[PDB]
Amino acid sequence: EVSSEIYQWVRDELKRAGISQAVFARVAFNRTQGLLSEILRKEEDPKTASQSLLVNLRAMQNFLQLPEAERDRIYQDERERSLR
DNA sequence: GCTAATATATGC
DNA sequence: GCATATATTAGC
Repeated sequence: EVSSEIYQWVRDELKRAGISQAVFARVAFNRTQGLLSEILRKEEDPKTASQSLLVNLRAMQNFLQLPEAERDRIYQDERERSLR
């Protein structure tokens, strides 16, 4: 259900949109920066990923399927709250 | 499994 | 140097 390229997709998205891990972790799968940093460092194959990790990856995958304009609008608003 | 704190790294 | 972002990891 989760693509083996999810990690590559997240990295490309962060660079594309120019956003922090904090913002993406919050809007994409409702978690914090450190958790995403670790998730990205380990790059655990979805095929052997734990239930909690799959939940997180699936949420990310789903978010990425949203229109680019909508993802960007979502990031812009979260960044404002984050700055606060 | 995670969040929150914090040592380091970044971009201006 | 200031304001943020990322890597680590102690404490729930």
